[PDB]
Amino acid sequence: GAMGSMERASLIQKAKLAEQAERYEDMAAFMKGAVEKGEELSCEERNLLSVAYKNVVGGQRAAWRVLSSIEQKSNEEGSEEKGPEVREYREKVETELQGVCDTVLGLLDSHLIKEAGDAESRVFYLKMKGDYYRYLAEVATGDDKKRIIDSARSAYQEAMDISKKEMPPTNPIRLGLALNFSVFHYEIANSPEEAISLAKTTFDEAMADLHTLSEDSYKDSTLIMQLLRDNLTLWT
Amino acid sequence: GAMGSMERASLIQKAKLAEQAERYEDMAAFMKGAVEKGEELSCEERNLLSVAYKNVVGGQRAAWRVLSSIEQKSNEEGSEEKGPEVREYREKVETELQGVCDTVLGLLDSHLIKEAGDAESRVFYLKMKGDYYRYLAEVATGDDKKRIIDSARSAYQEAMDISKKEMPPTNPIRLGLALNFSVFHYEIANSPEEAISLAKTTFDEAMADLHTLSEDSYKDSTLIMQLLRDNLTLWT
Amino acid sequence: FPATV
Amino acid sequence: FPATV
Ligand SMILES: *CC(=O)Nc1ccc(-c2nc3ccccn3c2Nc2c(C)cccc2C)c(F)c1
Ligand SMILES: *CC(=O)Nc1ccc(-c2nc3ccccn3c2Nc2c(C)cccc2C)c(F)c1
Ligand SMILES: [Ca+2]
Ligand SMILES: [Ca+2]
Ligand SMILES: [Ca+2]
Ligand SMILES: [Ca+2]
Ligand SMILES: [Ca+2]
Ligand SMILES: [Ca+2]
Ligand SMILES: [Ca+2]
Ligand SMILES: [Ca+2]
Ligand SMILES: [Cl-]
Ligand SMILES: [Cl-]
Repeated sequence: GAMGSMERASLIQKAKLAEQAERYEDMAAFMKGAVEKGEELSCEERNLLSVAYKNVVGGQRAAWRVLSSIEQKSNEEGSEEKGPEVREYREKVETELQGVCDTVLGLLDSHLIKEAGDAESRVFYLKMKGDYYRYLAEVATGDDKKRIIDSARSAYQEAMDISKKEMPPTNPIRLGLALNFSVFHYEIANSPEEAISLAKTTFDEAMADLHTLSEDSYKDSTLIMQLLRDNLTLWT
Repeated sequence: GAMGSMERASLIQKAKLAEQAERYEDMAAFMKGAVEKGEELSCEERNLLSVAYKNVVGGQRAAWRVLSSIEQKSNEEGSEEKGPEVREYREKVETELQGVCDTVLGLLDSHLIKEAGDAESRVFYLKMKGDYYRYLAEVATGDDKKRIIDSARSAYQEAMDISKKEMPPTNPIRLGLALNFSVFHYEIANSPEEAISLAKTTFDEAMADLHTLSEDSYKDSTLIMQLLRDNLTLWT
Repeated sequence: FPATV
Repeated sequence: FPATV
């Protein structure tokens, strides 16, 4: 595409610059270009890809929620009619969000997942697949909502199966996957008990493995464990 | 342009929604469309226009400064050669910033300023003209830098002349104009003594007129006076 | 909203 | 940086 003429290494360098400048749309465009070179991504490069799109879609999600709340209030009793503009603008933001999700899912399907054979890379990408279907599910209201939800569930479940077989219970990717799949259960699948059980079991199994870790690995694992605890506190 | 098919009132409504959602690029596009309808802007509408572009260009300026600092460090003794990428990306951001400034200046010239006859509207627009030439001056390094600086100075000076004749010394537009022109003197024109004198005289003349104001007007004027004081404290 | 990474 | 509005 537009980045076809730029060297892979230059795209990665500029993605790092864009991150420092908080230019996340640029960062995402650079990393899309890097993926489209066709080579596998290193750990650091996978992280850059995820950070860029997380920030872009995160801003879209926040805006969508603001607009959805205004729209909901406009449809209450006693609310004065203000015309189609709120719905139109919410739809505009929604369409842009769906476009970003489709772009990410397209990169994963063409061809990051199929060339990812190591457990750490495959789990990382399948977690992303689950996350971006989850974001599609957050805004879905039509006849494909069930299929969108099932796509998220399926991706998360494959990731979980691999992580449990191939990674230690303190591995940060495994922990972050479990954190997010637990949120999927609570917020998307209407399964709060499953969400709570998963967060608790994940936390406890990680706790029991901390003794094996260096100071630095301990810091990383305990940070994510605290996020599991925070959600458990919110939910109980 | 792209907003040519949307009603003026709908563009204004959506600009307000975009502000609430912190979608400032959208806000600016809506307000550009509203200006291009050809009718004069109300006070509230002028404020929406200014807020939208201030936020867009403000983010560009912050990013430019980050990138410029990295570039400066790359040209120090003992710095390892990293190729053209830092310069290229700084140039990309710079070009986008200049484009936004040119868009704003274009709206002012076609035809907001020429149809603005009331002192409050004319001063508001001329202050904007000064500000966006100032932003162009911040990144200018070539043979037109002097002319860019003089364009900012000329716009600010016309605004000051009108404000002193037609507005009270506590008027928020007059105060904000003086605040910004003082910063122009300090940061762009290499005239720190002029900057300090202007901030001090503005503050003191406002202080002496506060007795004439309502509680609400007092709050507004004193807020801006505090910004003048903050700059004086930074500079002395 | 709950925490995700 | 100094304050502007
Ligand atoms: C290649 C690799 O191992 N990548 C990786 C990426 C991100 C993290 C990570 N560390 C922390 C600390 C605190 C909060 C969040 N967080 C991370 N985010 C993250 C996690 C935990 C799992 C999956 C994906 C991401 C982006 C790593 F530890 C390791
Ligand atoms: C139509 C009109 O009078 N508009 C107007 C717009 C903005 C302000 C304003 N109030 C405050 C309070 C605190 C800080 C900044 N600030 C404002 N910004 C501003 C000023 C002071 C001058 C010119 C342009 C702007 C955006 C007004 F008081 C009135
Ligand atoms: Ca190459
Ligand atoms: Ca309407
Ligand atoms: Ca839709
Ligand atoms: Ca129960
Ligand atoms: Ca009309
Ligand atoms: Ca290089
Ligand atoms: Ca340039
Ligand atoms: Ca002196
Ligand atoms: Cl719209
Ligand atoms: Cl570039």
